[PDB]
Amino acid sequence: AVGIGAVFLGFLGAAGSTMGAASMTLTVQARNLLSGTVWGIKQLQARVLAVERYLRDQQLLGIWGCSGKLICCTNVPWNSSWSNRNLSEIWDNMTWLQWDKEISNYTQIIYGLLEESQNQQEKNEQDLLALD
Amino acid sequence: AVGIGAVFLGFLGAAGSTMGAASMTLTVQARNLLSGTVWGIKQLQARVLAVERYLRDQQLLGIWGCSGKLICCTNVPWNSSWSNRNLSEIWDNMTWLQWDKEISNYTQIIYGLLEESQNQQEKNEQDLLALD
Amino acid sequence: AVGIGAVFLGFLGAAGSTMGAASMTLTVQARNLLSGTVWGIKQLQARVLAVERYLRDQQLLGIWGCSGKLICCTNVPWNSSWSNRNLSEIWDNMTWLQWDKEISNYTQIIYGLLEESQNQQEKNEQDLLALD
Amino acid sequence: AENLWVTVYYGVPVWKDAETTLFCASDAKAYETEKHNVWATHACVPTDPNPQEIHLENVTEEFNMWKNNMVEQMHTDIISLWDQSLKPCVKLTPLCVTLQCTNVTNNITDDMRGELKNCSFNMTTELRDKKQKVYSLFYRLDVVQINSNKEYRLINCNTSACTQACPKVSFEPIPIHYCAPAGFAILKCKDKKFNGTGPCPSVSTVQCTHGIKPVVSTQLLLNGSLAEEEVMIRSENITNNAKNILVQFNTPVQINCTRPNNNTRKSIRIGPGQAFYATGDIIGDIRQAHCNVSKATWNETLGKVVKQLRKHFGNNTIIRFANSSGGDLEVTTHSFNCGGEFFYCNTSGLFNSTWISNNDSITLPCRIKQIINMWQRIGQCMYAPPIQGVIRCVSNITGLILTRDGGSTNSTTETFRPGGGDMRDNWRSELYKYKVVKIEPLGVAPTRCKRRV
Amino acid sequence: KEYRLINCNTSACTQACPKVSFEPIPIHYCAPAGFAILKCKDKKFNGTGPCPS
Amino acid sequence: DIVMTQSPDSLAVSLGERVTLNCKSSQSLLASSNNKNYLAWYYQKPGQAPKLLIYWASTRESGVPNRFSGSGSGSDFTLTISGLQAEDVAVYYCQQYYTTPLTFGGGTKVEIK
Amino acid sequence: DIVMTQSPDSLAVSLGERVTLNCKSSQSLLASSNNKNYLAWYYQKPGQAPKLLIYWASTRESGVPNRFSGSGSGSDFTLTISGLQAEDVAVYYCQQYYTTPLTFGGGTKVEIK
Ligand SMILES: *[C@@H]1O[C@H](CO)[C@@H](O[C@@H]2O[C@H](CO)[C@@H](O[C@@H]3O[C@H](CO[C@H]4O[C@H](CO)[C@@H](O)[C@H](O)[C@@H]4O)[C@@H](O)[C@H](O[C@H]4O[C@H](CO)[C@@H](O)[C@H](O)[C@@H]4O)[C@@H]3O)[C@H](O)[C@H]2NC(C)=O)[C@H](O)[C@H]1NC(C)=O
Ligand SMILES: *[C@@H]1O[C@H](CO)[C@@H](O[C@@H]2O[C@H](CO)[C@@H](O[C@@H]3O[C@H](CO)[C@@H](O)[C@H](O[C@H]4O[C@H](CO)[C@@H](O)[C@H](O)[C@@H]4O)[C@@H]3O)[C@H](O)[C@H]2NC(C)=O)[C@H](O)[C@H]1NC(C)=O
Ligand SMILES: *[C@@H]1O[C@H](CO)[C@@H](O[C@@H]2O[C@H](CO)[C@@H](O[C@@H]3O[C@H](CO)[C@@H](O)[C@H](O)[C@@H]3O)[C@H](O)[C@H]2NC(C)=O)[C@H](O)[C@H]1NC(C)=O
Ligand SMILES: *[C@@H]1O[C@H](CO)[C@@H](O[C@@H]2O[C@H](CO)[C@@H](O)[C@H](O)[C@H]2NC(C)=O)[C@H](O)[C@H]1NC(C)=O
Ligand SMILES: *[C@@H]1O[C@H](CO)[C@@H](O[C@@H]2O[C@H](CO)[C@@H](O)[C@H](O)[C@H]2NC(C)=O)[C@H](O)[C@H]1NC(C)=O
Ligand SMILES: *[C@@H]1O[C@H](CO)[C@@H](O[C@@H]2O[C@H](CO)[C@@H](O)[C@H](O)[C@H]2NC(C)=O)[C@H](O)[C@H]1NC(C)=O
Ligand SMILES: *[C@@H]1O[C@H](CO)[C@@H](O[C@@H]2O[C@H](CO)[C@@H](O)[C@H](O)[C@H]2NC(C)=O)[C@H](O)[C@H]1NC(C)=O
Ligand SMILES: *[C@@H]1O[C@H](CO)[C@@H](O[C@@H]2O[C@H](CO)[C@@H](O)[C@H](O)[C@H]2NC(C)=O)[C@H](O)[C@H]1NC(C)=O
Ligand SMILES: *[C@@H]1O[C@H](CO)[C@@H](O[C@@H]2O[C@H](CO)[C@@H](O)[C@H](O)[C@H]2NC(C)=O)[C@H](O)[C@H]1NC(C)=O
Ligand SMILES: *[C@@H]1O[C@H](CO)[C@@H](O[C@@H]2O[C@H](CO)[C@@H](O)[C@H](O)[C@H]2NC(C)=O)[C@H](O)[C@H]1NC(C)=O
Ligand SMILES: *[C@@H]1O[C@H](CO)[C@@H](O[C@@H]2O[C@H](CO)[C@@H](O)[C@H](O)[C@H]2NC(C)=O)[C@H](O)[C@H]1NC(C)=O
Ligand SMILES: *[C@@H]1O[C@H](CO)[C@@H](O)[C@H](O)[C@H]1NC(C)=O
Ligand SMILES: *[C@@H]1O[C@H](CO)[C@@H](O)[C@H](O)[C@H]1NC(C)=O
Ligand SMILES: *[C@@H]1O[C@H](CO)[C@@H](O)[C@H](O)[C@H]1NC(C)=O
Ligand SMILES: *[C@@H]1O[C@H](CO)[C@@H](O)[C@H](O)[C@H]1NC(C)=O
Ligand SMILES: *[C@@H]1O[C@H](CO)[C@@H](O)[C@H](O)[C@H]1NC(C)=O
Ligand SMILES: *[C@@H]1O[C@H](CO)[C@@H](O)[C@H](O)[C@H]1NC(C)=O
Ligand SMILES: *[C@@H]1O[C@H](CO)[C@@H](O)[C@H](O)[C@H]1NC(C)=O
Repeated sequence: AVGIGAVFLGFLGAAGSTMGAASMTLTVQARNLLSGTVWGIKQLQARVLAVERYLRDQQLLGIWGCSGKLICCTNVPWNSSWSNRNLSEIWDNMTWLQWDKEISNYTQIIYGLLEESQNQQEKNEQDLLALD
Repeated sequence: AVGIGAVFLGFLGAAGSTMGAASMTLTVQARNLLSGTVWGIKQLQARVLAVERYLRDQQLLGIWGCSGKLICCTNVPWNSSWSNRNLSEIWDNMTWLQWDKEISNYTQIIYGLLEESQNQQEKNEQDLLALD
Repeated sequence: AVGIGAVFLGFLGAAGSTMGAASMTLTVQARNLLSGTVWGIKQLQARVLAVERYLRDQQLLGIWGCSGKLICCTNVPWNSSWSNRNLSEIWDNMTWLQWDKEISNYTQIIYGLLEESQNQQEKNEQDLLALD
Repeated sequence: AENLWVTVYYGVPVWKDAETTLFCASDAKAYETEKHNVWATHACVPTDPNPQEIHLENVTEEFNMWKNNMVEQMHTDIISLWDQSLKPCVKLTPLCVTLQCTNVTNNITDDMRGELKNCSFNMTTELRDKKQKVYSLFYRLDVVQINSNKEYRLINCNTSACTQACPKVSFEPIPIHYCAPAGFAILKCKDKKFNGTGPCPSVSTVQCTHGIKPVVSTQLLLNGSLAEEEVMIRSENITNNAKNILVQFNTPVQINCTRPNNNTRKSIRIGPGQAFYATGDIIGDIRQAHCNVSKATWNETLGKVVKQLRKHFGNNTIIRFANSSGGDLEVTTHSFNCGGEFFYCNTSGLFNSTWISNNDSITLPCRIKQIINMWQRIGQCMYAPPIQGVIRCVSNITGLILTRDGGSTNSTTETFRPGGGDMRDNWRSELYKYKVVKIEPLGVAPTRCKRRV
Repeated sequence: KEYRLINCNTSACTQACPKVSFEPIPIHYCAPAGFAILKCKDKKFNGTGPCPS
Repeated sequence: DIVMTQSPDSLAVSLGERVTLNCKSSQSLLASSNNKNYLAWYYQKPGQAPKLLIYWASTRESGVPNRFSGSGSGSDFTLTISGLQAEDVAVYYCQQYYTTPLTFGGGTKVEIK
Repeated sequence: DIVMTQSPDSLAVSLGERVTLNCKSSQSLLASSNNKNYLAWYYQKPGQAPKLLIYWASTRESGVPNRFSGSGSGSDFTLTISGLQAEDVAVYYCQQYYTTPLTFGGGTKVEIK
């Protein structure tokens, strides 16, 4: 879902667009997330906070299936007790600012399941290599 | 080899368990390795030492086969002059604190072989794509 | 194209060798790129500049196909308006210091095509998983 | 197959020219000393002497010492590091006072002048009630008469309170290694006949620089780096007369320099924990500080530098050497520091030559100052304490800093004056080899393979 | 009978500010990332040799 | 470049007892990446092609018995003999193979006194 | 180790009205990774094997009705009853399961006054 258009398509440009349309511009927010006598200390701790946050997010990705995919799929199924709404009414109706609030309570339940499924898939892969 | 249990299973919890049992909890030590008028300099250099050590370890992984697997297999065989002991008497007998001492002398012989095998596999992959 | 030789084969050793021969030693420059009352501020900002540059380069890799390959191939074809020269007269004739100048003007035209092809391949992969 | 496919490679050896902040380093024996008896002993990282270098084959980079960076960095860092070793020291606020000065006890000759004044003054004691009367010995160059009675004052009583150089810290040179951070490299030119401008055919990468002893000398740069086989003259543009010519010659010229006066350091209590180290007695003869060079080897090295100067000026050129045209004290007479003592030595015996296109020793007299105005700051002078005993030191004249006069109206000759000027000409004679580059990975190149989906 | 202070010949003596107090407050020495701190819970441990707990 | 300087010029001893020899380098040859060091101790007979004795600055070659020991790291290096033989009394050499140009030592000619 | 201290020793009240009980910990049991907290509130009858009431320091067990509430995070924790029954008047317990050794509370014996 990308077409020909000459406008800049910049950082947080599609924050209000629906989340089926902001997904076609995710490398922009990924790009503009890292590079940007006493005050050098303040600037320096701001820069190390930036690189620490980037490393924490890349570590959360890396212990899951995707390390540099930027769109990755996994093997845990969507529990319908979490959001109990249709597939057609998320990708064409709501935004990420509005979808963030609706699963913020069910966040950190999902991440443990992601790590659990990735550890189980790693040990299944190790056993499948080991039986050969 | 994971079961149902409600205890916290925290950082360095299985340091004394056998290395076939501490391998089922490796995302914990991977997680708790990065995030944690003059003293800001000391805190700041401690934080950049932490992120520098994390980047050095991720770079040692990345020039090998696994970049975000956290369990990876490779194509160099175990030279039996290194440890000369059975497979059954490592994963059920010893710990990583005790296995660290037994191959600390043969360390840095292994890492060059890992880089050599990964560079040879990269050039074999490039030639196999190139002949097609 | 690697053989038996006992010399150190160090950092920037093959900078003047042809680029078909400096490609067999790329883990050396990848390795020696990260680790190396007022002056602690200068040392500290130099270190965070080093890790920021390393993260920017790894982010440019990661939004493309290769995240830890160190030699990766992609799906955009070489436009012959860029360099208009034979394949035999680059890998056996010129160096990277000399090839850097010849496509420095056509740089940043190529990187957008790399991100475009990687985003298109990610959405094609997502649709191919989705139809199954 | 004629369609190529692009591939990006990481770890590609290729650099651009860049400007970064190198960091200081010292040798392990220089790291061995402690407690700031020299400058900044624990601030810098320890490293090896002659740090590790590897040679790069089939490479050619153009260098320029004149538009080079990191001589600016070394100049700024040595100025700031000179300033930072003075904040614990003692300010001479209570010593700006009326000095009742008489002549030193000596056989006075009415034609010549005594270079020492015996000055008595009121000094505040450690108690804020009582003051004492104490005398000292100063030089003519450090006191001026304010307007029968003969009362003087210091020359810097109307510009600054003068920070005493602490006698704990020494001013000897210890070699700095300028090390590059990660991602940057340093290239050294191993070429013999390389004038610091244009392409160097033989470079080598190195992590840190070789040892640079910080010497402070206006004319006749001392303990420098010798040339390989012949004298090399180096300038940004020869025909410009406002550019200095840096002359580096092969075998060094041994110079001896001495103050033969045996002095007595005497402590005076200013206040609580405040001590002023003054001159007490002159034990023995009142003699003049001087220097010696060898007559024969100086004539030899002048013949060598005329032989090398005739390459840029034609063969039938008469080369003559005359002394400095004028200026302040430390731009006309060659300054140095012989162990915590600042000498100003007359070079009129050296540059007194003419050269046609066909066991002795030069004595040259010196003056000594106790208060100095290094780098010509607006409000920062420096008292330097006297030191005990006869002071002698041996050094190597390594090169010269020459300046051609504004030759016009059919100049049959071309004359050369010595001149110190900026300190950076002293610093460009050591970082003329090196440059700093930014190593940039992620090259990109075509090859005949498409990624298998 | 005139006196002086004993430190009149060594230093100007900095007055302790009456605003700031000198009471002890407990410090916790925390380790940065990548480092850990081990505590010995053994009873009969003289601070030398192997701690079993 | 890298200057390799052997500290004695000759060593004329008796046979049976041990000796020791040294080679100093103008540059630290210890490779920080491999953590292993770069000396080739060679042995040249009169009128013969030389052979290796010590590689990786410590390890003896195959065909060389246990009576040699390359020792030391960093910048200063030591070849220690344990027992002198009549087959051994000819010229030793130290070589850096860390960079180009490959420079050798001066050559300490050990003979019998 | 970790000391688990219940603040009252007993609580003899009438039946029908609510009560509240507290358990303090010598160490903050809030797991920073999971953002969830580690208390087991148990209930032991006279002469009976105990049963769970509150897990994850807040959540009631199945088979337990809506009249209980485990509450509080950090280091100090509160079991609040809403309505007392005759089936409820026996000993409560607080347990940390954050580390080894697993230590319990003192046991607040609630009976009828
Ligand atoms: C060009 O390069 C030369 C070669 O290095 C320099 O010459 C050296 O200069 C330094 C400082 O000017 C000299 O150091 C001083 O030497 C005095 C003479 O004592 C020497 O001899 C005794 C006995 O053999 C030794 O124990 C001693 O270490 C010296 O080698 C000493 O009196 C000085 O020591 C006093 O001051 C220091 C300051 O910290 C204290 O630590 C001492 O305890 C003592 O109080 C001082 O050591 C050095 O001797 C010179 N070497 C030579 C060979 O002459 C030139 O100075 C340099 N040119 C310029 C312009 O810098
Ligand atoms: C650096 O050193 C040089 C020499 O080492 C030094 O040059 C000399 O300076 C003095 C004055 O500064 C010059 O003047 C002399 O001063 C006395 C003082 O009474 C005069 O009497 C001298 O005259 C004699 O010589 C005349 C010519 O021979 C006779 O006609 C006369 O009757 C007297 O006999 C003389 O003028 C001195 O000439 C120079 N030396 C030379 C060789 O020119 C220089 O000053 C020093 N630099 C600094 C900054 O001080
Ligand atoms: C370079 O060498 C020349 C030649 O020796 C120097 O010129 C000389 O300079 C001195 C001053 O230093 C002149 O001395 C005069 O002394 C009388 C004494 O009363 C004084 O009144 C004068 O005002 C002057 O100071 C001397 O006449 C002069 N000689 C000549 C021939 O010009 C010159 O100073 C030297 N330059 C340096 C930087 O040393
Ligand atoms: C400098 O001047 C002082 C006087 O202010 C001289 O000190 C006196 O010298 C005479 C002669 O021996 C003694 O009798 C006095 O007792 C001294 N007085 C003091 C206070 O010391 C001193 O000798 C002079 N020094 C020089 C080098 O000229
Ligand atoms: C003490 O110093 C004064 C200077 O402050 C001397 O006075 C003049 O000194 C110069 C050179 O030393 C002579 O050329 C003058 O002739 C001196 N002036 C007079 C009026 O004679 C003085 O000579 C010095 N000596 C004494 C004993 O006072
Ligand atoms: C040191 O202090 C004394 C006293 O304050 C000064 O002596 C005075 O000098 C003036 C001018 O000659 C006289 O009118 C006073 O009578 C003097 N007072 C005393 C007590 O002698 C003296 O000038 C100061 N300086 C020196 C170098 O001694
Ligand atoms: C330093 O050497 C360089 C050569 O490496 C000289 O530069 C060339 O000079 C010639 C004239 O003699 C010019 O035609 C070239 O264009 C110059 N090349 C460059 C790259 O500048 C230079 O003149 C020498 N400088 C001095 C002071 O001797
Ligand atoms: C400088 O003067 C001092 C006097 O203060 C000389 O030191 C004396 O030297 C003699 C023998 O040389 C000894 O007997 C004395 O005990 C020394 N006295 C002190 C106080 O040290 C010193 O020798 C002189 N220096 C020179 C170079 O002549
Ligand atoms: C400068 O001083 C050195 C001493 O440091 C002199 O060298 C000495 O020269 C004499 C002969 O005059 C020899 O006997 C000594 O053996 C030498 N000593 C050393 C250490 O070299 C040198 O001659 C002096 N040069 C001048 C021009 O005065
Ligand atoms: C001045 O340069 C000479 C060389 O011309 C230096 O003399 C050498 O010094 C080193 C150690 O400092 C010795 O290993 C050499 O044997 C010396 N060579 C000669 C020919 O003397 C001298 O050290 C330098 N410095 C001074 C103050 O003279
Ligand atoms: C502290 O206890 C240790 C044991 O944990 C003692 O160390 C041993 O002492 C015996 C002699 O009594 C030696 O034979 C062992 O080799 C020691 N072991 C070690 C590891 O040091 C130690 O002596 C005790 N120290 C004190 C001061 O009581
Ligand atoms: C999360 O908890 C809050 C507070 O109890 C509740 O209002 C909200 O509905 C919960 N989230 C969802 C998605 O139900
Ligand atoms: C490594 O070297 C030490 C010292 O020589 C030796 O004691 C040890 O046994 C060696 N390691 C192994 C695994 O043999
Ligand atoms: C890039 O632009 C410069 C300036 O217009 C031009 O000289 C150069 O040839 C261009 N690059 C290529 C590869 O043509
Ligand atoms: C200080 O006094 C000297 C001597 O009179 C004079 O030359 C100088 O100009 C004065 N400086 C100032 C800043 O007044
Ligand atoms: C000067 O003469 C030399 C002979 O030694 C020669 O090499 C050089 O080219 C000549 N220069 C000129 C300008 O004639
Ligand atoms: C110049 O040299 C001559 C002779 O060598 C000498 O007499 C004269 O004093 C010198 N000039 C100066 C200013 O020293
Ligand atoms: C200061 O004075 C006291 C009392 O006379 C004396 O004991 C002490 O040594 C003196 N200290 C100094 C540094 O003179």
